[PDB]
Amino acid sequence: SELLVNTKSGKVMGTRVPVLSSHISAFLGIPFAEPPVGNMRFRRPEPKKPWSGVWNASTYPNNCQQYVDEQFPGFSGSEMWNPNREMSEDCLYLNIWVPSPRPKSTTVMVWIYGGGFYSGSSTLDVYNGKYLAYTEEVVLVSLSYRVGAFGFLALHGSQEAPGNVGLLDQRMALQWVHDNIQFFGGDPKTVTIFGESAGGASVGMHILSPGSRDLFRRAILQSGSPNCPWASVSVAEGRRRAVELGRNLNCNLNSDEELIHCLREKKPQELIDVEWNVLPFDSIFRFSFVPVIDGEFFPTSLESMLNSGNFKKTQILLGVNKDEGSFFLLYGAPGFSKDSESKISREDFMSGVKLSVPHANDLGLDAVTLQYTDWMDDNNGIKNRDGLDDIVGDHNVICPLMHFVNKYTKFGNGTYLYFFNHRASNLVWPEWMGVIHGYEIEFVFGLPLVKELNYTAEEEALSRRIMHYWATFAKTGNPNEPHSQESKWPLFTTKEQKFIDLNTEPMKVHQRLRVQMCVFWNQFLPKLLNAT
Amino acid sequence: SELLVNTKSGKVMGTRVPVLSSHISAFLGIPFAEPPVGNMRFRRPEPKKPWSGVWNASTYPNNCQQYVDEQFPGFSGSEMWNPNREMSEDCLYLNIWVPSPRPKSTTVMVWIYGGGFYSGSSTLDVYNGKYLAYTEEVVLVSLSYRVGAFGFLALHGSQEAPGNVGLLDQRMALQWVHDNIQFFGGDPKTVTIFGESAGGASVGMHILSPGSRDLFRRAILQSGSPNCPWASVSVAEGRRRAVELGRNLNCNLNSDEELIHCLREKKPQELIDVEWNVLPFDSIFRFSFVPVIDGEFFPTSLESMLNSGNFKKTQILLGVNKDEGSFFLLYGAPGFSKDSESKISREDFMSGVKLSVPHANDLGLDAVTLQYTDWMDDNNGIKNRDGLDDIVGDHNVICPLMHFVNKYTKFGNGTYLYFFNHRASNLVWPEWMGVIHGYEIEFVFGLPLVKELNYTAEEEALSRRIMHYWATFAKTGNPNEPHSSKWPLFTTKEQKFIDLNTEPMKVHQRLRVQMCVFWNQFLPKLLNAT
Ligand SMILES: COc1cc(CNC(=O)Cc2cn(CCNc3c4ccccc4nc4cc(Cl)ccc34)nn2)ccc1O
Ligand SMILES: COc1cc(CNC(=O)Cc2cn(CCNc3c4ccccc4nc4cc(Cl)ccc34)nn2)ccc1O
Ligand SMILES: *[C@@H]1O[C@H](CO)[C@@H](O)[C@H](O)[C@H]1NC(C)=O
Ligand SMILES: *[C@@H]1O[C@H](CO)[C@@H](O)[C@H](O)[C@H]1NC(C)=O
Ligand SMILES: *[C@@H]1O[C@H](CO)[C@@H](O)[C@H](O)[C@H]1NC(C)=O
Ligand SMILES: *[C@@H]1O[C@H](CO)[C@@H](O)[C@H](O)[C@H]1NC(C)=O
Ligand SMILES: *[C@@H]1O[C@H](CO)[C@@H](O)[C@H](O)[C@H]1NC(C)=O
Ligand SMILES: *[C@@H]1O[C@H](CO)[C@@H](O)[C@H](O)[C@H]1NC(C)=O
Ligand SMILES: [Cl-]
Ligand SMILES: [Cl-]
Ligand SMILES: [Cl-]
Ligand SMILES: [Cl-]
Ligand SMILES: [Cl-]
Repeated sequence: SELLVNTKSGKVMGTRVPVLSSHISAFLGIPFAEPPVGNMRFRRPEPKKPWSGVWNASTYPNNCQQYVDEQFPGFSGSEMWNPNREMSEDCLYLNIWVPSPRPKSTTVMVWIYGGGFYSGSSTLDVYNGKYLAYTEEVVLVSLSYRVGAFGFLALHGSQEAPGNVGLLDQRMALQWVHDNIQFFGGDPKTVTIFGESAGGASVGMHILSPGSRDLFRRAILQSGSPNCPWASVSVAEGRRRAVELGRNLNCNLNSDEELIHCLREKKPQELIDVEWNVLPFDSIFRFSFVPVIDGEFFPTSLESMLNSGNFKKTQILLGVNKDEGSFFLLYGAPGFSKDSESKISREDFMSGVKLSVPHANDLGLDAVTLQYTDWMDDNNGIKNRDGLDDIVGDHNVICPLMHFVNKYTKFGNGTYLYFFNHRASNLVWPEWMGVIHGYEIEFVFGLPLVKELNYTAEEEALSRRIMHYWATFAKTGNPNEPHSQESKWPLFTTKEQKFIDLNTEPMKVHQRLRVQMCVFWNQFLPKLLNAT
Repeated sequence: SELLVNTKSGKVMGTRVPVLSSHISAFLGIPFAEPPVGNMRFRRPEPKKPWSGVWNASTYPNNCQQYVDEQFPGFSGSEMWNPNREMSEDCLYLNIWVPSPRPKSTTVMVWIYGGGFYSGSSTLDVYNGKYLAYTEEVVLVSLSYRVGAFGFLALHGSQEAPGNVGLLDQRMALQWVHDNIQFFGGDPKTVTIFGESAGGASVGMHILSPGSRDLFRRAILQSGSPNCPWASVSVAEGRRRAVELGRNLNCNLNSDEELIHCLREKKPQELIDVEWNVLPFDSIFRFSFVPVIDGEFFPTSLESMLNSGNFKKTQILLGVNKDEGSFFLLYGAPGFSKDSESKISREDFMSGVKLSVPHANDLGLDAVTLQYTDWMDDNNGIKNRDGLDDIVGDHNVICPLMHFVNKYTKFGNGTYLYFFNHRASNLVWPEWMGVIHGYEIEFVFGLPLVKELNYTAEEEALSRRIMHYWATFAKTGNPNEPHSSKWPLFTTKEQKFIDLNTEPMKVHQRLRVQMCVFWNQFLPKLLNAT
């Protein structure tokens, strides 16, 4: 039976799903861990105990408990990122799309969703794996992991709330794929992990973490890298935020045990309602409960691991979007609105700079301002708007990724870098937001192939070449088919630093992605902030 | 009669000189101070005592004692700035060119030479006042002042070597003009002082100093301003350099009196031979003996005077050249040569910014480097060279002047700002040096009007335009003649300036505003913080 699969934890029964006038098999909502509920809240995950009978894997699972965005009620542009299933702490499930007929031993791709480590679901429409699995003949897995305080409350020293347990959730799903994907026609020796934003940082963190390295072959990182300023905190700061969470909930704070015991008695929504109150500053692109540099999942500082070559040496493919910052300014900074051009006054520019670089002293804010201000034309609201957009995306996404790219390439086995800069013809968000954080995902997952969604024919072709780059890289470590007639995406090298644009035009090769601003963010500003 | 003038100090006899197929009167080498020689070395100047008989004013005077540039022997481009008369400590003289026939009561312009406060002569070819006096019908005076240690050795608290005596030489010549120019056909109520480089800084210093302000009407500043980083030192640093000069010469250092007595025994060239040894850093565009912020000539810090409005409120006309830095790199920085395009390696670029900003810490040098480096093309030797050129000129001339112009305009009565960016067609220096520090002077003084010097016809028209702007401003406080395109007032809000070149005038705003925010606001804050 094509839909009946016996795994090491028991039998599962999938469902036959239509795709683009054909069909493939889907195994939805397979458990990979014990429910992390009750006295297991904040604890490392435990493997799912084997079950008798047949697991009905015909429907999507629950989503993990998380903040729900109600900024634009009814608006598809925001609501499509919210949970579309019931939320529950019982949420550690994965989904598998398998070509039909079942392949013998084919390439596997495992998707890790983003969402700032505080939101995200495996079940969103834009993460539907059926188009990529069918078009490129890959076995596509999407995992899940605890987000927010449930996944990343860190009281270092405690074994009840150690921190990083959402990362351990991801690892346990990777271990399940390693142990079971052969029963679905996948090769556990050819697993590519890919993810976007926090999922892209996560992918980088598994490259670094010794306990993860042997559970995958190579990696794709989209608009995120492990060294991003929002993607981790120190053990001291994670302790600070966890204690502040208890303080917001009238918890006994005398010891880790009773603080944890207090927090385990609260309903999930009680923690979520105060989650944002524990941040140290008014800020944008900052999130309360994130991975912690603990000495276990990460043996030393990320920078020292990067400098020494202490990471998995393989092939990577990674990149960024042109306007990573716009969504964060819309939600968090003065003068921005989705129903206007959002021309930014000089006063609102100054406010946004402080929100964008909250850890900076006054000298550091001056440096950022001078670097991004045209003093011949300082009251230009369009230049002010775009300058802030660039500040947010450069500081938080692009320049951290370029730092990772350059350190990794010194030891890795092949780097391919992209710059996604296509604005979708059917975008529901205003034109000033440009090429938004997250809006390459629908191209990676082949949604433009669905004629009902009203993408252009050029956008379908773009989606198809991106899916084929991604999958060919997954299968071989090279996005290019050698001996093909197509334009070749060149290796990124330390010396020449090449990358391509991804858009609907013929390929352009460039060098030194945003090198000028990234010298500022990666070398000058940190030296300034460390001055005294 | 026309050439025989009785002044308050005695009779002077000038000479009839040819100018452009005509003639005017020249009175050369008139003394305005007692010779500051012997025990008067380093002291404030004293008025020249009256003489009987007729002072022969037919010949240029001696030049003050100074370092002589021998980098390019026989090269006219460097030797034209060196002394062209015998050097002597007996050098406090001035020169006057008077239209013929003698006007009744006309506008006076007084030239103050530059040269880093360590060199300069009133007698150079490019300062010949006859073309400007004749063409614009003004009385043209050039003064002189002691340079180097002789003018600016500063041992504050001593009255024997107090500092700033070179500035007091300038003021005494202005006092002499105030008292006597009426006998030469000049109006002492309509005196414009103007100078370039250190002379431009000097002009600004006389605007600030209460003891100078009543001795002139208006001012012109060319490629220099009083707040320039090279233009003054603190009394502590001045004292340190004076003590180090004595140390270099095996002087007794126990007391001011003993040090000064030692330094007064040395021959002039003995002091000049060690002058540069007292600088605290390897550097370019830094000079050993310069004005001191003493509490007397300058009542408080320059910045506080500028902020409070404690200065002379009048009209000013001022500006800069496109490539102020190139001359200093040629003489002082690795990789530059007069005989090549001087493409600058990355290594020599780093050495250059260190020499250019000697007071900066490592973080400050990084900031300057980031501000001027194209990291898409960092091994471009042309971009590295031009970046270093901009650094030197922006830091040392352009941005200090813009800080001055913005502060002055808040209280003053009229500001006119120019940007001189014409490369002379007969320039003797290589192309990479561009529009060099000092090379607007020949246009201000009308040398393009001289056929044998082989300027183009367009360059003669430019010089005539510049001479008329300068003199009309001197006469009225406004460079424009009330009838025709206008040079607009620089205002705090609109910040307009004009280019000066052979092309029709264009108005711009915010001269090098991006780099001057860096030099005037961010870098000072960075260095004060780190
Ligand atoms: C600043 O401090 C505080 C902050 C808050 C509240 N902040 C906020 O909600 C910011 C926010 C976060 N998301 C997450 C929604 N999904 C996503 C995306 C998810 C994953 C990956 C890419 C995504 N790309 C999106 C692009 C657009 Cl265009 C819209 C939504 C996107 N939506 N908005 C409350 C209180 C505070 O004190
Ligand atoms: C910090 O200490 C140091 C500082 C420096 C940096 N100062 C120096 O270059 C000064 C200098 C002066 N002359 C001889 C002066 N004639 C002049 C000028 C005179 C007055 C006004 C403008 C002049 N425009 C000239 C242009 C050219 Cl092209 C050639 C000579 C010019 N030659 N050099 C170098 C080394 C150091 O150690
Ligand atoms: C599995 O669940 C699906 C979805 O409701 C249902 O249609 C199907 O009958 C179930 N299979 C069983 C009960 O064997
Ligand atoms: C990857 O490693 C193999 C094995 O040593 C080597 O032959 C190849 O050159 C490497 N490729 C890159 C791009 O480093
Ligand atoms: C897609 O375009 C069709 C044809 O114009 C239109 O009827 C439909 O409403 C569009 N669908 C969406 C989801 O925009
Ligand atoms: C003034 O000096 C010049 C040369 O030094 C001389 O020719 C002239 O006759 C002198 N005038 C006198 C001595 O009256
Ligand atoms: C100069 O001062 C006069 C007299 O007070 C005044 O009328 C005029 O506005 C001033 N001009 C400028 C440019 O400030
Ligand atoms: C000026 O031009 C004349 C005439 O062509 C020429 O003889 C002379 O050499 C030139 N002078 C200089 C100083 O170049
Ligand atoms: Cl479909
Ligand atoms: Cl390489
Ligand atoms: Cl002549
Ligand atoms: Cl040039
Ligand atoms: Cl004004």
